[PDB]
Amino acid sequence: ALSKVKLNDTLNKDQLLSSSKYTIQRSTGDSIDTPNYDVQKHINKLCGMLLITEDANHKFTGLIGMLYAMSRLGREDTIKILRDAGYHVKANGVDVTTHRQDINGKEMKFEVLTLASLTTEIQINIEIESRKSYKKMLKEMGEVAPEYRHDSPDCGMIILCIAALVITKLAAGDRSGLTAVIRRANNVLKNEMKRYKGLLPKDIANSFYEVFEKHPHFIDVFVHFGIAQSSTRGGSRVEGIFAGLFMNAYGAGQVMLRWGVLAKSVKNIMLGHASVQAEMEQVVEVYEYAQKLGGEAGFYHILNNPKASLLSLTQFPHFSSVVLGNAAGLGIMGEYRGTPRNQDLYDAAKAYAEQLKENGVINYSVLDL
Amino acid sequence: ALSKVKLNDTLNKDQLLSSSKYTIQRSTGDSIDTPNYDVQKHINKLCGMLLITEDANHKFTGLIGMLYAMSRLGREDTIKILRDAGYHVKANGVDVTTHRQDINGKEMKFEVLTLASLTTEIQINIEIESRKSYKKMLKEMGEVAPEYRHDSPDCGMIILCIAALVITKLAAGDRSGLTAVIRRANNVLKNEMKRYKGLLPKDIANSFYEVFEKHPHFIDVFVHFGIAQSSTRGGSRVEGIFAGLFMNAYGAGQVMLRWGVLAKSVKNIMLGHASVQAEMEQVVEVYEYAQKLGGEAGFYHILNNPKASLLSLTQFPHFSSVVLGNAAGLGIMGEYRGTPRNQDLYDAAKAYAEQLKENGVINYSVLDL
Amino acid sequence: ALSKVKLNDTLNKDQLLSSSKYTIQRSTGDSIDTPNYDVQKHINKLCGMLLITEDANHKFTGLIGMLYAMSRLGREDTIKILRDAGYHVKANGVDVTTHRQDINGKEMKFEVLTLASLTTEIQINIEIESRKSYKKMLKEMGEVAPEYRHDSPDCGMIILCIAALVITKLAAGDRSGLTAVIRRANNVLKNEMKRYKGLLPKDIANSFYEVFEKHPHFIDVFVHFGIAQSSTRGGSRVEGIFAGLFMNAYGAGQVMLRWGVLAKSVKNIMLGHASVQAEMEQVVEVYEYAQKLGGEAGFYHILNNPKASLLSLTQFPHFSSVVLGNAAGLGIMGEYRGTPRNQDLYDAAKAYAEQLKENGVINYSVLDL
Amino acid sequence: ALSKVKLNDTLNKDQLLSSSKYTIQRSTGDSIDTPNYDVQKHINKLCGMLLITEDANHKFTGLIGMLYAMSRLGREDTIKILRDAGYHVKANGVDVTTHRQDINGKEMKFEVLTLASLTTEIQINIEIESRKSYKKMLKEMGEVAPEYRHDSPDCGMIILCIAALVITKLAAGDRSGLTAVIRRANNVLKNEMKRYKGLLPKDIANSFYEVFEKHPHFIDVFVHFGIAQSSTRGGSRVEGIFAGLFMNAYGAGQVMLRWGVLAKSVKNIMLGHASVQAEMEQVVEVYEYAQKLGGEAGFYHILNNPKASLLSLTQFPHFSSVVLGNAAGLGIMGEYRGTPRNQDLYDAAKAYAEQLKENGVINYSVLDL
RNA sequence: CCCCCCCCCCCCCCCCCCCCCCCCCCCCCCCCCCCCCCCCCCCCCCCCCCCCCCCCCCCCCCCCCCCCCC
RNA sequence: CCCCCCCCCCCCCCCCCCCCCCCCCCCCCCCCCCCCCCCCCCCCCCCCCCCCCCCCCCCCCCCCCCCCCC
Repeated sequence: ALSKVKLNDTLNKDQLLSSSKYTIQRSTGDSIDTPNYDVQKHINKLCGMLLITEDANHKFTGLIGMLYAMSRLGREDTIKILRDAGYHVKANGVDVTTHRQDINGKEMKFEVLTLASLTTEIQINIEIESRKSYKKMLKEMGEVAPEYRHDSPDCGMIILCIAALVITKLAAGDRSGLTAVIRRANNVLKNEMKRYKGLLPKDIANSFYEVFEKHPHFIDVFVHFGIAQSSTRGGSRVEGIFAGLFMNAYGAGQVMLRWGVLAKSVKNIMLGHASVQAEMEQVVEVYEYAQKLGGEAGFYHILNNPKASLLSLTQFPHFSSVVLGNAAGLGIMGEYRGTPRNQDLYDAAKAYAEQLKENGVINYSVLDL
Repeated sequence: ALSKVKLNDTLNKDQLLSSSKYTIQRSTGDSIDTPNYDVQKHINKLCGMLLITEDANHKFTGLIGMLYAMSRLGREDTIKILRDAGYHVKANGVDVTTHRQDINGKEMKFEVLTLASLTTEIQINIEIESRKSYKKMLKEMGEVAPEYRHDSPDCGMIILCIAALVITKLAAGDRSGLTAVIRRANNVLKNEMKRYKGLLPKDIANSFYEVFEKHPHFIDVFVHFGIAQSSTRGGSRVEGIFAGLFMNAYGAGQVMLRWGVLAKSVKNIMLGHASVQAEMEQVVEVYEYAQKLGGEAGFYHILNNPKASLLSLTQFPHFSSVVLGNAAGLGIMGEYRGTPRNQDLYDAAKAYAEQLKENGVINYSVLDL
Repeated sequence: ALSKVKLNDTLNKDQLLSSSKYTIQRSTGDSIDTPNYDVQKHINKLCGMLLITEDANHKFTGLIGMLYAMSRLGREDTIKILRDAGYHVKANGVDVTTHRQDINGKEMKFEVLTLASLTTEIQINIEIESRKSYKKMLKEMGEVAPEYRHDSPDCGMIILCIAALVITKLAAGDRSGLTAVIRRANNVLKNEMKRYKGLLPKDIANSFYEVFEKHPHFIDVFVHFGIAQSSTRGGSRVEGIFAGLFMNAYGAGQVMLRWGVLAKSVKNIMLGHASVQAEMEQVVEVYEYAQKLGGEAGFYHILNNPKASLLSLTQFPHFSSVVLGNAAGLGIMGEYRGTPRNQDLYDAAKAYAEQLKENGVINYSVLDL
Repeated sequence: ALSKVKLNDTLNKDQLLSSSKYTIQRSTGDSIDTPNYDVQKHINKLCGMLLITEDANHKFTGLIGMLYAMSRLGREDTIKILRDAGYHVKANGVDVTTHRQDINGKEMKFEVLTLASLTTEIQINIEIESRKSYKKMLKEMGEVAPEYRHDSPDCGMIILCIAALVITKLAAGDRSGLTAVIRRANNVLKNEMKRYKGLLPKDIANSFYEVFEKHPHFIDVFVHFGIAQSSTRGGSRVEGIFAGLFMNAYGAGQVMLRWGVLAKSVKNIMLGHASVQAEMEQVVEVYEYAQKLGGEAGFYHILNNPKASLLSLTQFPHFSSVVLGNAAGLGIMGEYRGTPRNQDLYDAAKAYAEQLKENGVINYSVLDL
């Protein structure tokens, strides 16, 4: 029977990758600092001092946000995440200590952290800039409120909201989503961009881009922190904003699956073409694979999971071209920089999707009605 | 088959969030006072003294109501709630002690509580104001009744009724439901607003708004206290009022689901439009998700649960516009400040819902009858 | 039942027009000459003399061709045709006689016809021109053949072939099909355009246009002559050419019916639009009417039959626009000067018909396959 | 319903042509000789004298064969045929008479016919040539047999066999089938081409071509004579040869119908193409029309019947191209000078028909087997 | 990003039952005859036949993926 | 009372055909036998029986219809 001349390549590749009986273990290189719940207050203080500092220097904001996320997770869970990701990690204990230095010819008390990645001078200078900006702004408006201070419990979570936007745009492969990050961080968080002098979305976004590029394990740590944070029973409104912006990253890098479901929903006719119907077997194969994967598959491209390539639909040029055409016809493709590889099917689907709005729907009374 | 080109994104996101294998643990900052059953009588006395004090100062009423709720729960359950919500809490023991001070040049006996959040001066001044207001009102009417006193066992529960109204309106994101809270606290509790001189709904509502804004864990504590209180076998009539006002908050922030069920019930025709039928698959997805969640989902938006965004229907502009139009046509939309994002479907549904009252119903004898 | 809210207007109009119990009888004005079988040879001689005359004057060729057709029909059938068409006719007997005149100072014998419409001078001058052209061409090539002479039995039928082309293009309402007539008379009849010096398609076509414009009863006579000629058991090859060119006129003025059948055959999707399906009832009404009429309906527009307007499809703007779009997309519309009255449906159908050639066909596996 | 958007143009045209209520009547011009059964022996004698005359002059053989056919039919049936064909005929009586002339200075008795088309000198000279050729051949071989004489009763029927071959090739429109006529008259009738000195196929074929070109009514007369001859109960072997060669002309000019039936029989796949299936409705229309016509339709193109154009299949370019391709692939198209108007379908069908011989047949186990 | 409206609940009437009535009552041990069963003939098998025998390595192309908005 | 609007229609391209091909061809009479058919016994019926039988007139009331608008 010709019906059994078939090969389930996607499922077989998945079974090969999921049934490996040997494991690799990478070496991060530089030692990882693992803060615990103890220093969460101090890291939040540092984030607040960065936020209240106008004309601020955000060169180290990405690392400080990563430290805050790791302190929220806790040392045990951070270590367990790093092992489960397949890393050899030098767990570095983080504890708070005092440092005494004379600036302006006056003895001064600073409370800093033992971070191998972040030197004492940097934290001291962050405090100095924050203090003098606070002095100037207190002079210019008289009395402060808990709104204008580093002691707010959500100062770190605003920085992590910026990180969540960066994560949403990470799947583009470079810093091309920086403009989108800035635009969305101006739409969202506009009250904060009033309230905090140093909340500069572009600088923080660039810092997080840099830290994610240099340390790929921080992407894994941040994704699992975002999943753990989104699994809480509740929280403040800033944590709700972070959860909403983080789940905006679900399915990033897999827009074609959603647009294919959309093209099925609007019932585009060019799904009835000969070549599309030729590829439909493996297309349904891919969709069933995505469903069997389920929730974990939504962050494959952000995490650079090796099995991300199994979810691709560009390996079916005709179906992909029809899907892109339908997306462009419905007016939702935007600046999507993926290009069709069957221009004719793309144009036909685009035209039909455009007439799907002036000419509402097409019946199929043809053929017996 | 084109029927298997589908993705269950809502369910996959829920499974991802519910199957997390790492947890975060937040730090509240300031220490939490955890009163036990021992001081419930004293906290109720404090609430009664606040209530019988005319021209009262309600700056601290929200914290005192929170303390009363936590004392009703007990220290064990309050601590367990705070852990289950994912908080690091400094459990502060609350016990009663005496303080002696000379006011009016006379030695005076006061019995106060060891609360870190509430200083002794504040409790002393509350007692002073209550005592002199009691003296003045006793002078002006001769003899008091158990109706006019702080020893009533429901004085704290009236304050918690005001808190329940504030909770009902918390999902609006700000203090825009203050007018509704005042109106409902005048409709309900009018006998009390006679009986208690200091029962000022606006001041207590503002105090509870402030305490819920500053301490997001108090929202969790109060919601679980309200659920535990509503699980009792019975109580007084004020506790019944509190239970009725608290379950008025169930489903807050999710009005569109109820209005969609309503639009299905009145059988609005614009549910048969092309785009609405395109979105119906994911709409049924969302409704099945809400049902699988069940009872716990009714307080997701009040608690700022991260999975609250999964219940949204505004991600389907056509269905949402039809639902808003049907609600506006039936005359129940009120001042709902959500706006349609398909004006045409909104207007069509509104018009049909309006003719659903003069022109009772429409048969579908068209097509074969 | 809403299914019986229907009116069969086309069929009712046809029954009203076909069941009239009173008749009109028009008056042609000028007397009609009715030649019989006797003078068929002489009229064919006259046509041959016109054909062999180079640089000829074809002012009277249309009338002579009409006389030849009427002589082929016979006087009885010509009279019966004129009565059945509803005309009052002065039947004029045509017989041959001799006329003697002196040209070049020499007595000369001419044999002419008693035609009221055609004077003796005209026939004499036709003979003179033919004779001297024959003399010149005999001088220039030495000896003639039966190919180069007026005695050929098909000289009149060539002129009637030109008349048949003019009839094919008569439905345009004016002399706009003259170029098409000339082009087709050059493609066909090229051997004759060699063989006959005076076979000028444009002059003969203009003469036939003039005679059909002045005498509308000659259109009826010629159409019924063409039907009678095409009902013969056989004939020469020129008669076969005439029959082929005459049946090319069948269905002239009713191209939209054929193009609608074509759009049904290529299964254009825009036949499934809402408005097209609204009009489909009356469209099927018109097609059933055309079929009930049958063969006689193919010459309604040429004859200016009053019931020609009942076969129109432009009374359904959406279906007509779809049909024109399908015709233009398939590349067969040419210079058809009818214009769509629904531009959107026209463009949509044109686009789909164009993709019907690169993208062969579209299956309807959508909806359950 | 879209299924009733249809027009039966072929059948409607046939009904229009078959239901004409007026008739034309052509004039042959020159008078028709109508021999009766009386002079059949003399006309057969003339044909035999032409046949036994070596190096003969066949300028008049076509007319003599026509006279023999008309004498076999009889005067009554010849006249009735000419009327039924729609001709005005001057019936000329043919009778035998004697003419006396002195050749070689000697009185000589000749018995000739009163034929207006054939002068006495021609018959006399035919007899002279036959007599002297007979004398020379009798001298050269001594004694004659009934094989070598003009008195054989089939001498006229051999000439009519040559006429039958010419009729088979008449549908080509010119004298392009002359080579085929000569080849078939050499294959058949080779014993006669031994036996008769003047049986020159090319000269007789040219004479019959000429007479059929000049007198189109002789084609009708000969076709009906051949039908009447083929309706006899029996005859000689030469009459059987004539019947076989005459029914070889049945269906001449309609090869595409037979080749389409053939392409259906060999089950060519390109009959499943989209455009072919578009045209299949009108193709089946044409085939049903041909079957309804039946036997009379086999001589439409030979007789130049006006309804011959209704049997054409070239009005369906795709089906015609597939049919020509299948014919060329099977190796039976020969020098058929009709050309495809869809080269692609022609080539595809030709290729499949070629692989129909090395690769016997193709099953359709594809799709469920 | 999400969200945004309105809304305490309840309210009536109401005991139920009520009579009459013990049940049973007759007749009737069961069985009973005749009959042992079996009975013949018959070892089974018997031939022919080892099996195998050809041809044949397989492979060979192209291809990172992603990119929108929220 | 009813009615009340708008609206001529048409418009393109296109003669058709074209090849090959006589048919047939062998063998063959059929039949063949046997056979008359029938054959017996037998009349049928047979009794009893007239049928019917009573009671019974039927009916009984009320009630014109209609009414608007168009």
